[PDB]
Amino acid sequence: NLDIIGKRIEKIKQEHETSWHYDQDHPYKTWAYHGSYETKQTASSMVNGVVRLLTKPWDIIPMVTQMAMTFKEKVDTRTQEPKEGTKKLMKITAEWLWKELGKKKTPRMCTREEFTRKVRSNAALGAIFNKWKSAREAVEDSGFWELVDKERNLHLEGKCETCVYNMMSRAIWYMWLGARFLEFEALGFLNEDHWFSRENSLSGVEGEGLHKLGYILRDVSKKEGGAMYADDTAGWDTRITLEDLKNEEMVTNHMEGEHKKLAEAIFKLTYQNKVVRVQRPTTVMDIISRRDQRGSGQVVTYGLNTFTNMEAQLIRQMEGEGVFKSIQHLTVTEEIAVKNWLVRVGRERLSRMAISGDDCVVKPLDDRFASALTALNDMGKVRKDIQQWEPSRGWNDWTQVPFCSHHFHELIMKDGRVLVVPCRNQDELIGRARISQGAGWSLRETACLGKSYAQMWSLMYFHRRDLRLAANAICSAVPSHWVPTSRTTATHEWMTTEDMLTVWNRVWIQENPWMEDKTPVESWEEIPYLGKREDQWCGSLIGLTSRATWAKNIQTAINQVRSLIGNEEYTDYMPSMKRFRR
Ligand SMILES: CC(C)N1CCN(C(=O)c2cccs2)CC1
Ligand SMILES: [Zn+2]
Ligand SMILES: [Zn+2]
Repeated sequence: NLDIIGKRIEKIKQEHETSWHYDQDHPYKTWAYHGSYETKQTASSMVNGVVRLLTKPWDIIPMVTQMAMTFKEKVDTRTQEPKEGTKKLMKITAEWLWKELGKKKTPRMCTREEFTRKVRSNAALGAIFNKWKSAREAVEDSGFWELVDKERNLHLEGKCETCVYNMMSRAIWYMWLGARFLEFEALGFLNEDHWFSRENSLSGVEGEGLHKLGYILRDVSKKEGGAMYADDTAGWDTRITLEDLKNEEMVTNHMEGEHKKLAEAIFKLTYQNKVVRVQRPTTVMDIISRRDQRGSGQVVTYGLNTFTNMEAQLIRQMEGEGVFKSIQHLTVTEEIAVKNWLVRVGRERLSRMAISGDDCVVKPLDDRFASALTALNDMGKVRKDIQQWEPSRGWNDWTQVPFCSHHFHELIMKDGRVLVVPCRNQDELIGRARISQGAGWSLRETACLGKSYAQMWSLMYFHRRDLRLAANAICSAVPSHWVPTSRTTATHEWMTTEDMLTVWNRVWIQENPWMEDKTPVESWEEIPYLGKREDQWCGSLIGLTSRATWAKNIQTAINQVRSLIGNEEYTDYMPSMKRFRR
């Protein structure tokens, strides 16, 4: 408690000495409350006019139009201390998992230089506005780095002054850039050096890409075993226990010198003790604390989520195989059994899973996994939308399994080669492309974001008739040489001015380890679609009058957008499709 957070608390109290008040009508039960002070402020979602003008039939589909309009009772919940047997299973598994992840990797500090280049090419390192305008500016001013230095020497003493969270099934905890640097310095290696790559972690998919995920699920399906299980957790970040945060901190056991102490301080002072400021309309800024739950940068959150999910799913697999009998208490011979299971089959059991942060697919040895619920419930990883003790409903066909908001189709090319393609409800794809984030967008920037969506569709969703047509229309309506843009940056091969057929060939043929025959595709007409009925099942408008008029008259929509943008160099991409090729 207050010895570790007090300094952070004391500092904030004094910047607002003409405001501090210990409110007695504060809503917090599970968060420790400290005080309040005076503020007054709030960013909603704008429509992309380039995409909307070129998707007119969807103007009357509520699933699309409703996406552009507009539970904090979950962050104010408490997770119970796991039983002693559960805690022993987690500590043993965590120790073993960090060793396996560390066998072919070296922990190392990330640098000012690496951090500087990141901010100058835009990731989403959730920072704040205020002393400097953007992150871009703060990074060149050596004053900033003196601020960073002061804090860094404080962390080496085992104390913290400025590492405070700012709140805003989505609650996002922004920190000041300096605190984000110190997090990146100590823990950025997990992401930067690909600790959760499939090659290194066996369960992970970090850096894999939406064109690989389907092939990976199909490889899991080839394993002997039962159904494929894909149970979502109800609010994963809110169910991270102090026991989880301590098993995550054991990565420091693999570190040395300065790095080890710097990483130790992030875990001790910012993760296992937290200070947060929250808006409240009744507008006072509330200063609250708690030890548990997930609040890190979104990128470190991804890696530690993947780690703890890998651990939880190996333990659920142990329970199904009867490796331990009760969570209440692990016997001595049960520890040697768990240890020997990990040594003997640990890597094989990791290869049975695909895990992306809080999202998982598991193909266990058999269906006893379905009713192996005691450790999973006791770790606080309670399944979403099923009763606590009801057995999991698994999937018999890898093509129906949900993963990373997608399902995957097996699609045979006219030449016999096999594509495993990503897919989701087409209303969701069109509805997202029609939305832009933030304000001050020029017409050119709006057009370049439309082009980014269009190129993603050509590359990932070419097999959907409506998206290949709309992608070609958007790429025809935006000047040929204008560069696709985005304000936050799965591998993004569509972010390029290269010809999309050349990128398709590189991604689906040349670089595709599941494709033996490397014969390049010479035209878009070689590249197949889903069956017509499968396309409709996944949300296609083919066979509607609205869609037929849209397709037939597409050049008129293209010309509307070209007239708005003005006299620029445009390419006609519609003759890449059979029906427009005269
Ligand atoms: C059974 C149902 C899915 N329909 C089959 C016939 N049909 C077409 O042939 C096409 C029209 C426009 C492009 S393809 C529309 C869809
Ligand atoms: Zn700090
Ligand atoms: Zn589909």
